[PDB]
Amino acid sequence: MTGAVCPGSFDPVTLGHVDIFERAAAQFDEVVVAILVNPAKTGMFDLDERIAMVKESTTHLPNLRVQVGHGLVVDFVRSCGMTAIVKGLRTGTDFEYELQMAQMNKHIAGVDTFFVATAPRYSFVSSSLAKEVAMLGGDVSELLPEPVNRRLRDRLN
Amino acid sequence: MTGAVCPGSFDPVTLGHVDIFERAAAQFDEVVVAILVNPAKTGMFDLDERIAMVKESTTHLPNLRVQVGHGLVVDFVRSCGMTAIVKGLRTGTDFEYELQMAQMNKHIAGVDTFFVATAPRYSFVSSSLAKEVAMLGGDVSELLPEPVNRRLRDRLN
Amino acid sequence: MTGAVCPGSFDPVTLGHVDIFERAAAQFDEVVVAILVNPAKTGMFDLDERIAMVKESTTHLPNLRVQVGHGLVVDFVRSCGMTAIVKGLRTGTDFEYELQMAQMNKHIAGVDTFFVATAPRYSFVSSSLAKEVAMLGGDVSELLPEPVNRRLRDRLN
Amino acid sequence: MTGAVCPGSFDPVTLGHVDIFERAAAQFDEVVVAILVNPAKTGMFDLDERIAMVKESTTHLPNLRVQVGHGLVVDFVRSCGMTAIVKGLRTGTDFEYELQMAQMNKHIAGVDTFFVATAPRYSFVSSSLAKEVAMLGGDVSELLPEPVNRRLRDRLN
Amino acid sequence: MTGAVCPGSFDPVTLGHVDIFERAAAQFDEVVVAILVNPAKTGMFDLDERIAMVKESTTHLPNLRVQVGHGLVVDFVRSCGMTAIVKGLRTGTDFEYELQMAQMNKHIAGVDTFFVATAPRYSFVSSSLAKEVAMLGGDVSELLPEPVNRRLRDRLN
Amino acid sequence: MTGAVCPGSFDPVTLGHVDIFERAAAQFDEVVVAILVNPAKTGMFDLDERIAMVKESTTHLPNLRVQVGHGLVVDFVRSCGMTAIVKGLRTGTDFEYELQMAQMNKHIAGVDTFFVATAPRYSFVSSSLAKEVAMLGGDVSELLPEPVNRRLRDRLN
Repeated sequence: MTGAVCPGSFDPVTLGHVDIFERAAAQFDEVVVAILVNPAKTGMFDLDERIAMVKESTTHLPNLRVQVGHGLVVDFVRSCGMTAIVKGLRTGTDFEYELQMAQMNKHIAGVDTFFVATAPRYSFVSSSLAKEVAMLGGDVSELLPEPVNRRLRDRLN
Repeated sequence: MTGAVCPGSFDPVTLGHVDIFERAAAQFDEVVVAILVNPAKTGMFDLDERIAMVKESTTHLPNLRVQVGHGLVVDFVRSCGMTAIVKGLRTGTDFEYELQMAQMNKHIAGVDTFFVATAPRYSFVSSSLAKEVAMLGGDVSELLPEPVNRRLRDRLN
Repeated sequence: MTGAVCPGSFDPVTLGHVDIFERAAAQFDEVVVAILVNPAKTGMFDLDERIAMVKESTTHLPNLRVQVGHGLVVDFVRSCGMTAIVKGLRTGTDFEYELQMAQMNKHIAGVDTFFVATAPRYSFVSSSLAKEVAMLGGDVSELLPEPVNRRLRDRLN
Repeated sequence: MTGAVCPGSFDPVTLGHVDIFERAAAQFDEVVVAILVNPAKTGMFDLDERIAMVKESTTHLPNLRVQVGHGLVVDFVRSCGMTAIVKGLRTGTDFEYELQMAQMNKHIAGVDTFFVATAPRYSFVSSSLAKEVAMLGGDVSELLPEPVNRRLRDRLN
Repeated sequence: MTGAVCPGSFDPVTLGHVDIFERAAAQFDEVVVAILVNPAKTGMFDLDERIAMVKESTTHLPNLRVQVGHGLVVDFVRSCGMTAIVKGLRTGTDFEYELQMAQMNKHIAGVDTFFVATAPRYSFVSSSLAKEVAMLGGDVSELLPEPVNRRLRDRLN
Repeated sequence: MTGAVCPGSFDPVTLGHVDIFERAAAQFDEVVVAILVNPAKTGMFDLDERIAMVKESTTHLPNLRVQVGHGLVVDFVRSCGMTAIVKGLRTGTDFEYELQMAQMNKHIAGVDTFFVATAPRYSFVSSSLAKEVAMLGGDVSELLPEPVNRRLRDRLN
């Protein structure tokens, strides 16, 4: 009956993301994780890998499903039969830009956006910083799900 | 099944508040508006009046109910059988303090807080500023529900 | 006697921009809209089109003129015989960077910068977001002047 | 023809304030400094003293006048025959609250608010902090006009 | 040779404070915790209790000492023979005000202020919020040192 | 015994940077300025020039040394035998991103980051803005050390 979409590029999914997925799943009947296609083909992990990593990291959430997103997030949301987006806040989130998009999204499609602060212990990880630190030899394994750590280790090896 | 609490002093409720109530009511099975008791007895409208104003302003939301809150918001939330708080963001919201409380609330009770930006047209009204402007002769009637405007006019007359 | 410059790339001009033009025109004897040349040739609309769109959108402001800007904004301002820049604030404005530039501009040329918040209804449109939403099929026509909507429709068709 | 109001409590006026007065005076035909009456009678300097200090500190600005303000700033502004307020930004300014008031002021009276960053050297002085530091023995004389320093010294002696 | 002062009211000291004390103690030869006297006599714990709680919570830091502060922080710092203040940042810190004071402190006494972010797990506790939550029955014992928890329990009992 | 690292690209070093170097040098036994290698080869000044400019600008600080940094800042810091990073704050600093990195750096290496506000007069210069203004003909010589001004003049001539 109720449903939320959690959109992002998830390249790769972090435990900050999983924290938000868990909170959405506890508060909405259904959650869809929408993985957005990388535009100018510039990510670390390809689409199939990103899907697998999210799936493997959310087996404990039976009301959550993973789908590839295309086009405007709001079009995806309304195609899911939902009218809510749930987005996490962390240290370094461009909140003003998130607010601009939220207001635009409301304006064009009537879709609401609910923001929720990620757990403090996961509040400083982002996909980009995690990748950059890992590529330079740093240990971010406590900030990422094990399905991601396995793949990250493989690529770096 | 799902439920959110919208806590505040609502002295008086504004159309910014009503906007948030509407969005919560559209996304959760049940919404409880929790009116917090004024501590050192310093408000404009007494408790009965604040309750009436919220009730009269939300007759179009059948899954919403109004209750007086006492003690920690999280205790109230869990007594409602819920684990979510929904709070609006407007211009002038002390967001950093809201974030601090959200993290504390999560820590002590496991209760999640979802923030949602109020509609732009209602983004600059707050109970305090509305009262201050009205007391000095300014017209804020477009920013408040008619049940509030009626009472505000009476008190000022 | 008094004069302000409103600089930007205006690719394309939005109703947020027009709101600021109107306020500048009401408060200064003369307003010059300075359209800055796109550096690495990467915009949607070419210079002639951007000029036309601003002109066509400001026919109701007889003390406003449109000019192409080159080089430092402050050099342009002082060449106009003015010493004031007027810039709008919206949701998503990089205000800290605007402040840095304002202080630098004051330092190098003695030119003052006055910031003014755009109307709430136009506070979430930006040229970039408007283009991105339009390219993906979203309706932003309420946020742009009709001379822009006409051209945007043509390019998308 | 053009005119701006610079409202505040000016208890006492600082060189940050004078910087803003100077910029307003350079960009508008007329400037009115509106000294707001202290509500619950809690300031350091009484109204006559605040007026004198502003007057004595602005003798070099012949298009500026000082007046006592009463009621809503916007009512004062429109009574001056103006529709613009000019406010300074410094370190510690509650900008979000200033923005809320600006949007409210626009809404109720159509009055525009222009914000301008104070000079870096005067960006950390405020009336409150200056008083608090002076009362505890600190030298803030470089941050205040000499007419204020004279009076501050007298009161502390 | 090197020395930093950590000033505050510490009513009571939290584990966020202790985190900052630890980092200061690791980076400076000597650290002085300066407990500021409560002005209008409005705290929860009296001076002797606040001193005891800080002392009892920092026995593992032999280069740290606790002293009562009086007057301007910068006067205290320079009386300690130091020229550095170390202050923690947490969620809800009024950073703009901290920056204003830092710039003022530099201006009047040449004293530098170094800010350091508290550990994420302790980033949402503040003395005020901890007291307010405890008074309303909430468990904040994981966020405060045991010497504080002992005293807090006693007062609440 | 105590030591801090001041990392950056310093392309070129500004007086804002030198201000921070001076404060670090006054508060720590040793300071290392770590010049990070430009990734995709895109700077104005090459590595040898950046080193020379920092050296020539810090001859008055005998406890400061300049080194080329490689890899994670925290790896460099710990290789210096230190556990502190000192970073300046100016107008336009992406503080939220600096905070994210600080928390990540603490997490992966136990290294503390101390932030210190640059002097107001140097608070609006950044390497990027200085270069952009200089390339367009503006005079930024008061914001940069003379060793930089000499080289900047040569390149522009």
